Amino acid sequence: APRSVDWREKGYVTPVKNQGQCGSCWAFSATGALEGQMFRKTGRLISLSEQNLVDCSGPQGNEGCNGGLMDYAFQYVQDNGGLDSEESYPYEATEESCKYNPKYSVANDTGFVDIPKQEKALMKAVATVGPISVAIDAGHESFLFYKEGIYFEPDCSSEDMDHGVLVVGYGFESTNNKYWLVKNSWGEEWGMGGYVKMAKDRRNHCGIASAASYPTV
Ligand SMILES: *C(=[N-])c1nc(N2CCOCC2)nc(N(Cc2cnccn2)C2CCCC2)n1
Repeated sequence: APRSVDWREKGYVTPVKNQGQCGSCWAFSATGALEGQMFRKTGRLISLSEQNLVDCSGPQGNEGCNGGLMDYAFQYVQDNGGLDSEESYPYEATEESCKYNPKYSVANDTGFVDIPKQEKALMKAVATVGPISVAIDAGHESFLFYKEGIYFEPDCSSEDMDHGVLVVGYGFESTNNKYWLVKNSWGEEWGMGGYVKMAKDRRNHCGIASAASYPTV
């Protein structure tokens, strides 16, 4: 694994999105991972529809704005045989009837990989695959009102995750304090342009390696 990685610079990552007042972070984490994998497959970066996932992936166990999981989203795309573009199926921030139309499918997957629950394994995955879906303990106001710098919350749990986000890289700063570069779905005004630097190799801080996965294509 290289000492740092940033898949934004290689064209794998769409702009930061905003889930609004809906428990759909899992859909944004899953679309971000599949956007990366489709880009590596095809060389085309196409924003994918979280609304398609929120409306349609109930059979796989998702609950719309009442939560869900990225692996359930990857399973839906496999079962469905496709996923629409964000342009064809824009985000509404409420669960509505399923409107998937295969004519506008721009992505597919063949299942998913669950990464071993270790930050070394996560680093190898990020370096060899692309952006990776992860779950973190985001349930402290220090995270809600994060602005900049390496996020380190002594009270964070490595087992009690409550938010899904996307690891787009890792690196270190000199101020060797290491971090994961994490894309959130709270809009560009949160954090650093919508990103957070999460402490890396600090005893699986906030559980970032505990439920990491990505779709196969
Ligand atoms: C992301 N917006 C989000 N939202 C929720 N909820 C809780 C259910 O009501 C809606 C808001 N949950 C999650 N979860 C799933 C979760 C949360 N806490 C306990 C167990 N699962 C995250 C999705 C990836 C793993 C955690 N996210």
